[PDB]
Amino acid sequence: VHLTAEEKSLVSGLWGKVNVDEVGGEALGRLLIVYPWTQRFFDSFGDLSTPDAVMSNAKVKAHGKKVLNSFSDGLKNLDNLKGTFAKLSELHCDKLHVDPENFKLLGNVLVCVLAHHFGKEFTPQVQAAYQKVVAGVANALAHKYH
Amino acid sequence: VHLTAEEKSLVSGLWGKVNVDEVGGEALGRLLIVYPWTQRFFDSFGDLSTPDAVMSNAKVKAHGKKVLNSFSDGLKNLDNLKGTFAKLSELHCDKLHVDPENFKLLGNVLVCVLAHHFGKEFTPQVQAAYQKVVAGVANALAHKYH
Amino acid sequence: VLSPADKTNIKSTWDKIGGHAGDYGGEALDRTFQSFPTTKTYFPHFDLSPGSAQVKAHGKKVADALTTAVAHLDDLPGALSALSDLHAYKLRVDPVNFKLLSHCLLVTLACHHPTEFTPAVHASLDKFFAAVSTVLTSKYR
Amino acid sequence: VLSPADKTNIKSTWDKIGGHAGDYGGEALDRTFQSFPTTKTYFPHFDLSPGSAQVKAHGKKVADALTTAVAHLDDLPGALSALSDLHAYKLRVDPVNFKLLSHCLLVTLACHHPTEFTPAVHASLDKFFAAVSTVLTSKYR
Ligand code: HEM
Ligand code: HEM
Ligand code: HEM
Ligand code: HEM
Repeated sequence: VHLTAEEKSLVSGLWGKVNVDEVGGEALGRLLIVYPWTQRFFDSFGDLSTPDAVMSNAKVKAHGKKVLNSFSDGLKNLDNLKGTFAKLSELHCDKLHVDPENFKLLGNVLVCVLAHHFGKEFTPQVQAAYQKVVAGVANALAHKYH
Repeated sequence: VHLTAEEKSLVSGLWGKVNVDEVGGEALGRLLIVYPWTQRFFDSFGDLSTPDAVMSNAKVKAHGKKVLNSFSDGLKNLDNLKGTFAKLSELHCDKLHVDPENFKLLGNVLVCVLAHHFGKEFTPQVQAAYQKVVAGVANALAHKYH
Repeated sequence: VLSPADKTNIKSTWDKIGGHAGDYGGEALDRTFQSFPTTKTYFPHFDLSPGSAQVKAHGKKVADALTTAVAHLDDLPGALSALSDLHAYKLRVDPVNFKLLSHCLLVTLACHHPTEFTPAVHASLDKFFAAVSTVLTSKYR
Repeated sequence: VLSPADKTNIKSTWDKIGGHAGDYGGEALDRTFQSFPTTKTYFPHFDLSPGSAQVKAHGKKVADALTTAVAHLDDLPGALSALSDLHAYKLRVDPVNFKLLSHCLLVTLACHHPTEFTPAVHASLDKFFAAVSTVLTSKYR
C-alpha cells in the first residue's frame, strides 16, 4: 500500500506511543466479543464464554501481542505487504481456514482500540491513514486464498 | 484461476449452449432487482422501477450481452484474468466507483441464471466449476482497487 | 424489511415446492460442499461422499427448519431460537457460510422450478434466506 | 436478534452521550469522508471542506434519526420507514457505505467515551448500527 509522507508520519507518531503489551490483546478480545463466531478458531485458548472471560484470558493477551507485532511488521514493510504476510496468509488459509472477511474485521477492531486508547489524538486524519494500513494488511493476508 | 481439465470441460460444455442474446441481460436484470442499489449506476438506462420494467429494458438487454461477452473473454483467458480485466477494473473503480462486493453478486446471479436456463443439466459438479470462474472474474475486476 | 409482497412470494413458492423441500435441502448442501469446500469443515463427522445418507437426512432437517420459518415470517427470532442457540452459541458458524448455503438454495430452486423462479421471487427468496441467516448467527439470549 | 442486554447497553450508552450526539454525527461523517473517499460521491452537493456547515447540520439529522431508533428498538422498520424510502428507493445507497459509517460512529464514540465503550457495549452498538443499516437499505413498501 502507498502512504504519502504525511500519512506515514501520522501513523508512526501514534504507533510509537502504543502499549505493545495491551493493545493487541484488547483488539483480539474485542474481535472475539463483537464477532463471536471468530471464537471457533480458538478452542485451545480456554474460557471465552463471557466478555470478562475473554478480556482476562491470558492466552488471548499473549496471542494478541503477537498479532500486534505482526501489524508492526506490516508498518515497516508497507511497500511489500504481500511478501511480508505470504507465510501467514498460507497459515490462515490452508491450516486455519479463516474466511478473509474476518481480516477486515480485526483491522477495524484494532482501529476502534486505537481510538479507545488515544481519544481526541486519534483524529479523522490519523484514522484515514490507519484505514489504508489495515486494508493493506487484510489484503496481504488474503492473497494466498486467490 | 486454475481449473482442472475436468472442470474446464464442464464449463465449456455448458457455455457453448448458452443463449448469448438473453443470458447476460437476464443476469444484469436480476442483479438490478435482487440487489436494487446497483440501479444507482444505471441512470442513463431509463425505467428500472419494477421487475417487469427491468426485464423488458432494451438497454439492460444490450449491456447484458456485453457483460456476457466479457465473461466469455474470461473463459478464454483463465490463466491471465488480471491482464484481461485490468482496463475494465480501472473503469469500474476510477470512473464508475462500483464497490468490489457487487462483482461477486453479479457472478452469483449469473450462476442462478445458468441454473434457471439449464435445470438438471446444471449439476452440482458443473456449478462448482462455474463458481471458480466467477470468483476469478470478480477478483480480476477488483485488482486495480488494491 | 420483508415486504408484504416478499411474504406472499415466499409462502407461494414454498407451497409450490411442497414435499420436494427435503430433497432440495440435500441437494443445496451437496452444492454447497462441492462449490465451497471450506464449508465441509463444519461436517467432519459426516460422510460427504456421493449418495450420502447423512447428507440426505440432514437436508430434510434444514428443509423442515425453513418450512417453520415460512410459517413465522413476522417472528423469526422466536420461532428459530433453538437453531440460533445451536448455530451461534455451540457451532459458532461464520456468517459467510450462510451466504454460501443460501446461494446454493437459490440455485437448487432455479434448477427445479423455472416457472416459479421469477426475478421477483428470486429477490424475495434471497431476502428470506438472509433473514433466517441473521437469526441463526445472532446471540439473543 | 438484538438481545435484552443489547437493548439495555444501547439505551444506556445513548443516554450518556446525551446532547453530544449531534456533534458526534458530524464527526462520524467527517471520519467516513476522510477514511473512505468513495462515500463522498453521495454528497456532491455538499461542501466537504474542514468546518463545513452542511456536514455539521447533516450530522445533527443523522444523530436525531439514531435517537429515534433507540426509542424504537423493537420496531425499527415502522419507526424508520421514511428513511428507508429515502436511502433505499431514492438515494439507492450501497450497503457497504452503511458499514463504513457505522464503523466511524463506533470510532467517534470510542474517542469520546472510553469508560462507556466497553467490549460488551462495543458489541451491542455494532449490532444496533447493523440493525438500522438493514432497515434503511431494505425495500419494504
Ligand atoms: C488482522 C490480521 C491478522 C494478523 C496480522 C494475524 C497474525 C497472526 C500471527 C502473527 C499468528 C501467529 C503465527 C505463528 O506464530 O505460527 C497468527 C495465528 C493465528 N491466527 Fe491470526 N492474524 C490475523 C487475523 C486473524 C483472524 C481474523 C483470525 C480468526 C478469525 C485469526 C486466527 C488465528 C489463529 C486461530 C492462529 C493460531 C493460534 C494458535 O493456536 O496458536 N487470525 N495470526
Ligand atoms: C461480473 C463482473 C462484471 C463484468 C465482467 C462487467 C463488464 C462490463 C463491460 C464489458 C462493460 C462495458 C465497458 C465499455 O465498453 O466501456 C461494463 C460497463 C459498466 N459496468 Fe460492468 N461488469 C461487471 C460488474 C459490474 C457491476 C457489479 C456493476 C454495478 C453494480 C457494473 C456497472 C457498470 C456500469 C454502470 C457500466 C457502464 C454502462 C454504461 O453507462 O454504458 N458492472 N461492465
Ligand atoms: C439456511 C440456513 C440453515 C438452516 C435453516 C439450518 C438448519 C439446521 C437444522 C434444522 C439442524 C438440525 C438441528 C437439530 O437436529 O436439532 C442444523 C444442524 C447443523 N447445522 Fe445448520 N442450518 C443452516 C445453516 C448452516 C450452515 C451455513 C452451516 C455451516 C456450513 C451449518 C452447520 C450445521 C451443522 C454442522 C449441524 C449439526 C449437524 C449434525 O450433527 O447432524 N448450518 N442446522
Ligand atoms: C447510520 C445510518 C444512517 C442514518 C441514521 C441516516 C440518516 C439520514 C437522515 C436523518 C437524513 C435526512 C433526511 C431528511 O432530511 O428527510 C439522511 C439523508 C441523507 N443520507 Fe443518510 N443516514 C445513514 C446512512 C447513510 C449513508 C451510509 C449514506 C451514504 C454514504 C447516506 C447518504 C445520505 C444522503 C446523500 C442524504 C441527503 C443529504 C442532504 O441532501 O441533505 N446516508 N440520512
